[PDB]
Amino acid sequence: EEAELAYLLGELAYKLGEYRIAIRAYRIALKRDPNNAEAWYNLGNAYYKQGDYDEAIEYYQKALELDPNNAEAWYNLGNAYYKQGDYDEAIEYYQKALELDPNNAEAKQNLGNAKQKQG
Amino acid sequence: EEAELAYLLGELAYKLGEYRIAIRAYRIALKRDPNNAEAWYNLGNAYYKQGDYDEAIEYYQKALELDPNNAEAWYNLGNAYYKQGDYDEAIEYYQKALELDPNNAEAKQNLGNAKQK
Amino acid sequence: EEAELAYLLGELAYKLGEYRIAIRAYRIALKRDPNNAEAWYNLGNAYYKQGDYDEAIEYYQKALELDPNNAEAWYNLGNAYYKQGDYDEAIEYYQKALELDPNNAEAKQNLGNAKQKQG
Repeated sequence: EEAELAYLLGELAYKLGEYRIAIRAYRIALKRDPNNAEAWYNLGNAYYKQGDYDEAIEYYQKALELDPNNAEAWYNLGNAYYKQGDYDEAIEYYQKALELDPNNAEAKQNLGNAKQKQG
Repeated sequence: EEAELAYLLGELAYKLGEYRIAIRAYRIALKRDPNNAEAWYNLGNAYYKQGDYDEAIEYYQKALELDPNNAEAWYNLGNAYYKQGDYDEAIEYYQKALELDPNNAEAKQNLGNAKQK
Repeated sequence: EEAELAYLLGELAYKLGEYRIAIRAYRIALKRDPNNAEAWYNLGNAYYKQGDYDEAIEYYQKALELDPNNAEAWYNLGNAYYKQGDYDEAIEYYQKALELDPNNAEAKQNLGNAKQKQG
């Protein structure tokens, strides 16, 4: 229904790089369905893509409280910490991402980058 | 009104090559308005664009039950059969398309291709 | 809520050059929220982009009754009259546009074009 339409609009907007429109659409989705883990996750991505890492972190966290079994969320949480030079936290979350999804090449590369920093 | 929004979102998604999103949106439109022939037709196109010809066929057929006088639907039904090498069926539907719309070149070209196979 | 969704869809469609979809979406938005000046304005732009200048004019006019302090709207109203050869009206609205936004060099150029077309 309308929340699903809002969600689809946000995804479409996101995929086309219209992050402000994605955010406004995901907000409508979340107003209607506040416990939608995937909407929080995607709102997080939209903020991430705009360089707003603190907001991304907050919404990734919210998504993971609702659904901790989202490997990609753990991974992006890692990235957002990495981009702020919080290498400890990035390492913790990349590792959690890999515990859930050992095949995430990207998380493995970034884990390695983060481990090499820190020092 | 919600059905129209769903439909517009599906068209937008389709036009931009986001077929999965188009399908999900058109399904919401059809849930609200199951007699919308153009939504069935477009759902068909979205599946066609993804290479899922059997599904495309099913939805083209549904669209044509609702609007049998719609030459473009007959034409796309033809194409979907053609892409699966069902040349007999493609010929029947291209011909039906042309019986309704003697112009539209494309169905005429494809009819010729199919007949040659 | 539905009005906002319709509006977001219209914006998204507009930004991507899908003007027919934008028009249909903005119509739904305005049906739900007829006092949205920015929706009237954008419906106007969508019709303008399609070459439907009489419709553009109608919706610009509506937008400006609701928000007269929108300089860019006065300017586009001017353009739409210009494209139909209503040079008097184009001149009046370009002038109004400049009274509100003296830095609109485009409106100044077009004002000059219109003044020339009419002798």
